[PDB]
Amino acid sequence: FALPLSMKSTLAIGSAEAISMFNYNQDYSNPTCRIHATINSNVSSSLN
Amino acid sequence: NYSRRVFTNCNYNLTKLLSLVEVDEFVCDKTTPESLATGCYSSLVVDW
Ligand SMILES: *[C@@H]1O[C@H](CO)[C@@H](O[C@@H]2O[C@H](CO)[C@@H](O[C@@H]3O[C@H](CO)[C@@H](O)[C@H](O)[C@@H]3O)[C@H](O)[C@H]2NC(C)=O)[C@H](O)[C@H]1NC(C)=O
Ligand SMILES: CCCCC/C=C\C/C=C\CCCCCCCC(=O)O
Ligand SMILES: *[C@@H]1O[C@H](CO)[C@@H](O)[C@H](O)[C@H]1NC(C)=O
Repeated sequence: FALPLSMKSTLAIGSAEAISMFNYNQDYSNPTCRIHATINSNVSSSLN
Repeated sequence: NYSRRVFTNCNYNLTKLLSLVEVDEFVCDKTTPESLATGCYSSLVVDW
C-alpha cells in the first residue's frame, strides 16, 4: 500500500496512532519483512 | 534550558494530543506507546 516516508514510524511495533489500530495491523507470529520502497518517477511512468 | 512538568492524580486524552503532533520516530523499552494509551501508571514525568 502507499504510505509516505514521513510516517514510517506509524507502522513501527507498539505505535498508538490510528493506522496501527484501525487500518492494517501487522501480524508478527510469522517471519515478516516490512520494506519502505520509493519508486522513482521514470520507472513509474514506464510501467503505467 | 528545557522545561519539565510532573503530572500526578490526572487523566489525559491521547486523541486530543496526537491530533496536533506528527510523530517522526519513537524509541523506548520497558513500555510502548500502546501501553501508555491503555494501562494506568503511578506517575508521569515529561521533559521537552
Ligand atoms: C477526546 O476524547 C474524546 C473521547 O474520549 C473525543 O470525543 C469525541 O469527539 C467527537 C468530535 O471530535 C464527538 O463527535 C461529535 O458528536 C456529536 C454528538 O451529537 C455530534 O453531533 C457532532 O457532530 C460530532 O460528531 C464525539 O461525540 C466525542 N465523543 C465523546 C464525547 O464521547 C474527542 O474527540 C477527543 N479530543 C479530541 C480533540 O479529539
Ligand atoms: C506525541 C505526544 C507528545 C506529548 C505527550 C506527553 C504526554 C502524554 C503522556 C502519554 C501519552 C503517550 C504518547 C503516545 C506516543 C505516540 C507515539 C506514536 O504515535 O508514534
Ligand atoms: C528557563 O526556562 C524557565 C521556564 O519557563 C524560565 O522561567 C526561565 O526564564 C528560563 N531561563 C532563561 C531563558 O535563561
